[PDB]
Amino acid sequence: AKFPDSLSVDLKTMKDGVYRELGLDISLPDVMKRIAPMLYKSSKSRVV
Amino acid sequence: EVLAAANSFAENYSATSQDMDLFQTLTSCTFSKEYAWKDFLNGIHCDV
Repeated sequence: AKFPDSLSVDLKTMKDGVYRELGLDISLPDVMKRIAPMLYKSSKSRVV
Repeated sequence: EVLAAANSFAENYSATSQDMDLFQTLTSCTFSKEYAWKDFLNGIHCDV
């Protein structure tokens, strides 16, 4: 991590924000394990 | 005034998982054996 101390706060924000937009909670392992993390910013950095 | 208050409350309402569960509780089946009249009437056909 880069800012280790804020990790717990970031986790709680992830828990509540996705809950706000969509009813599913990420505390359930099935969703957070793979289904939800698809919405992440990749680092491939395509050059066109 | 009731209509205006309803509009004001609904325009700034955020969905909640527990609220979704309670709305489904309203929508779900009943403790008494009920005949599904909605799909019966939707799927019925009458011929002269």
